[PDB]
Amino acid sequence: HLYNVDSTDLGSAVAPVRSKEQLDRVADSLKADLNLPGYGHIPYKWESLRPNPGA
Amino acid sequence: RFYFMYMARTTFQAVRPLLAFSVFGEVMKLVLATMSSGLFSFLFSFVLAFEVFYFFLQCYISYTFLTMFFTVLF
Ligand SMILES: CCCCCCCCCCCCCCCCCC(=O)OC[C@H](COP(=O)([O-])OCC(O)COP(=O)([O-])OC[C@@H](COC(=O)CCCCCCCCCCCCCCCCC)OC(=O)CCCCCCCCCCCCCCCCC)OC(=O)CCCCCCCCCCCCCCCCC
Ligand SMILES: CCCCCCCCCCCCCCCCCC(=O)OC[C@H](COP(=O)([O-])OCC[N+](C)(C)C)OC(=O)CCCCCCCCCCCCCCCCC
Repeated sequence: HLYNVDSTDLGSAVAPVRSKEQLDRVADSLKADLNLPGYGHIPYKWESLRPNPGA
Repeated sequence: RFYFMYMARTTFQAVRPLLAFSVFGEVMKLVLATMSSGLFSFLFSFVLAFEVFYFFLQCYISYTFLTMFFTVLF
């Protein structure tokens, strides 16, 4: 009752391990929670045979 | 009814080149307005040239049919 928590488990005692899958998971969850129509839209792209000029 | 048939045929043969020059031109203009890159433009130049040749072909056809339709014996 002294702490602002819903349960007694405050999480792991070690940081996560770098993982492409976990990153994608977190990003998808954030996108779903935001629900913003306009993410990923590209109004102008440098004209090139390469799909992503530069990056 | 023969007069109506004849006038229909004559008008179609007379407007054929106008169509080839106007509506296909509008299509080409749409393509020009939408295209930006260089490869597609290189490929579309040949379509434009083909439209030139097709217009001349339609004009020849119309000339033939019109000299057939405006030929009188007497
Ligand atoms: C007469 C002189 C000679 C004329 C010919 C010279 C041109 C030769 C090239 C021809 C090839 C063209 C390609 C056609 C396919 C479609 C692609 C395309 O065209 O897009 C390119 C570009 C548009 O690209 P974009 O829209 O951004 O889209 C995709 C990107 O282009 C591309 O996508 P990206 O961004 O991802 O690519 C990035 C990267 C990709 O490329 C690279 O990464 C590297 C490329 C370099 C390769 C180097 C060679 C490799 C050598 C290996 C061997 C080494 C050892 C051996 C050699 C040792 C050397 C000693 O960089 C490039 O893109 C390089 C493109 C270079 C464009 C050409 C530059 C020349 C402009 C015209 C100069 C005119 C001079 C005056 C003419 C005078 C006439 C009176 O458009 C043009 O380049 C137009 C070319 C027009 C040529 C005109 C020729 C003259 C005709 C005169 C007509 C009269 C009216 C003209 C008005 C003025 C009248 C006075
Ligand atoms: C029994 C009779 C039979 C009759 C048959 C009739 C069928 C053929 C009718 C087609 C007539 C089409 C001509 C009008 C379209 C061109 C308008 C024009 O001149 O634009 C201004 C042109 C182009 O101008 P421009 O594009 O440089 O810039 C100004 C253009 N304006 C003003 C429109 C903005 O003026 C010129 O300088 C042209 C000079 C070059 C010569 C071009 C003429 C040849 C191309 C047309 C041939 C069509 C006849 C083919 C017949 C084949 C028969 C075998």
